[PDB]
Amino acid sequence: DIQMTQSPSSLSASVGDRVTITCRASQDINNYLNWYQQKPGKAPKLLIYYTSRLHSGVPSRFSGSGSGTDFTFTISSLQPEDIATYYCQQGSTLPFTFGQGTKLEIKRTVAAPSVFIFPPSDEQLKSGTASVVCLLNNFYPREAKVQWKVDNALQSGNSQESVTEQDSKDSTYSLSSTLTLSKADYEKHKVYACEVTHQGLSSPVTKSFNRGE
Amino acid sequence: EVQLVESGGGLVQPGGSLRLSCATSGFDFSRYWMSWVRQAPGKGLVWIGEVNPDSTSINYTPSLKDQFTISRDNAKNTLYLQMNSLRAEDTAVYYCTRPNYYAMDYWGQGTLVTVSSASTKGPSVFPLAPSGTAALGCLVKDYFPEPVTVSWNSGALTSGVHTFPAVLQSSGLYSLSSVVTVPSSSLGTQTYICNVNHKPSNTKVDKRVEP
Ligand code: NA
Repeated sequence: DIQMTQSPSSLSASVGDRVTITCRASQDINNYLNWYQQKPGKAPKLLIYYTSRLHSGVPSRFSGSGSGTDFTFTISSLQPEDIATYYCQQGSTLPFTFGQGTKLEIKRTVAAPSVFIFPPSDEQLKSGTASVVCLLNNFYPREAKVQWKVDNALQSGNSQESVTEQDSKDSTYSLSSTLTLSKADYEKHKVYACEVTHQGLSSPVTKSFNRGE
Repeated sequence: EVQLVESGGGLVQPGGSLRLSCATSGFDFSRYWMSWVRQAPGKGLVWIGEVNPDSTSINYTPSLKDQFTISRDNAKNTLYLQMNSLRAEDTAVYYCTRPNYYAMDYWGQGTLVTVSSASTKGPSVFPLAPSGTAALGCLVKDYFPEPVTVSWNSGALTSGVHTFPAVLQSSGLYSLSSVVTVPSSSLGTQTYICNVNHKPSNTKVDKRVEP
């Protein structure tokens, strides 16, 4: 089976940059080379077919070149909606095979997060569990520190974080931090707070609630 | 326009079997070759195989010929994937695709097949209530296997929506949250409902989120 190799495997670039990705085939595949774009959480989409032919409705900023064993995919001027993993695919011999993909990330200016805290719902409390959620919305860079505070004291409980992929419109991230406590433990404290540190924040931001209020 | 909708994904025990279906619309299915491609979580794309219109040519990637049998029903405009004696390495999102020109111009959204010895569990859905911009959401807790899909107001609300990747909890069950930012003046005015679908357990929940 023809082995397809892409380079770089990952890259960060800024809006407006010319971006070039390479694909190399283990044997000559003439011009039977296709490029796909896979946006976060979406299915791949055909961009280029037969090395250099733009598929219907694909922006003019995308182009392809090469022959035999070496191919290039170019974005003339990177746009925020271009955040994706790009794959080459040989269509010369069966089985059809893909390159391992090139993950394209965007570097942009610092954006501070908007912070929100959510108490556990009375519906969840009736079941015996309490999940407290802290949301850090639309920030950049990815690096952030979230600290849970219970009654103005540091809490060392079960907290898990989840981070979205970069947004296709503004290249920001969002993050959730969830503190899970039993209903019995949730009731041992009154003030629940999450404290956020990020490059865009001159001093830490705290969002809090009072249990029962 | 061309539409490809995969169904049948869920939990498969190791050594187990499952049939996937890809229902189509917007084209004369009987005139086209059809294919399957898979993608393991966080990995690359793997071509499984293809079937020609009258099913006289069925081609597979050699390494997967035992695990898969491709078929089609031109009368029902449906492509099938019979999965046989699955292994942990077969956990992936399975995409049906339409070849054209040797390129795959249309792809479905895919269906996730998880190969595991655990059991299926539907989620519990809870509101994340607020108190210029406000945030609200839904907590989708304790489910297995992945995935859950979340929409807001039956798809009418899309701007400002963030559905977080699921986290594996200490219990071995998944949990995720879906959030949306809205104008704070709309909190008393507009109704907010998250629509949660967990296809592996056939769980559908609509939860109204109020401040
Ligand atoms: Na934009």
